[PDB]
Amino acid sequence: SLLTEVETYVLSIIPSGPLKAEIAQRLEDVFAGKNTDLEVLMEWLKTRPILSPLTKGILGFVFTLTVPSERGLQRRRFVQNALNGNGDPNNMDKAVKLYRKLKREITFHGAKEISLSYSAGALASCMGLIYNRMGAVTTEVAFGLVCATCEQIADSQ
Repeated sequence: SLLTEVETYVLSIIPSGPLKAEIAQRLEDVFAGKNTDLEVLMEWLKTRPILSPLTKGILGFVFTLTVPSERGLQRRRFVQNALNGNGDPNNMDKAVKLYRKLKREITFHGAKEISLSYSAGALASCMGLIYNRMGAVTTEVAFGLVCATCEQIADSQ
C-alpha cells in the first residue's frame, strides 16, 4: 500500500506527543478522500507550535500533492522557505541533478530508489524545486521523493 508508506515515513520524523496524534488523523483523512480544504489545512500547519519548519514544509508539500482542492491557490511562502532551506550552495547543486533524474521517472519506487542516494539536505532542496513546479514530475515520483527525504531525516537522528 503506497499511501500507508507515505504516512509511516512522514509520521516517523514527528516527535511524540498530542500534536503528532492530530497530524496522524489529518493525514489519515486526506489519504481517505475525506474531502479537505487545502487553505484551512495549511493555515493550521503554518500555526502549529513545536513543529520544525522543515516538517511543516514536508507536510505542506504532501497536502499540496494530494487533496489538490487548490482552485488557483498560490504557493505558500512558508513551505518554499522551509524547503529551499533558504540558502546553502552545493546541496542545491545536487538538488538540480536529482530533479533531472526524477523528471525521467514515473513510478513511486523508481523515484524513491534513486532519491535515496542523496542526503536529507539535498532531498529537501529537491522537494523545494518540485514545489515551485508541482507538475514537473508525476504524483507518484513526488511521493517517492517525500519518503526518501523522510527516511534520510529520521536516520539523521
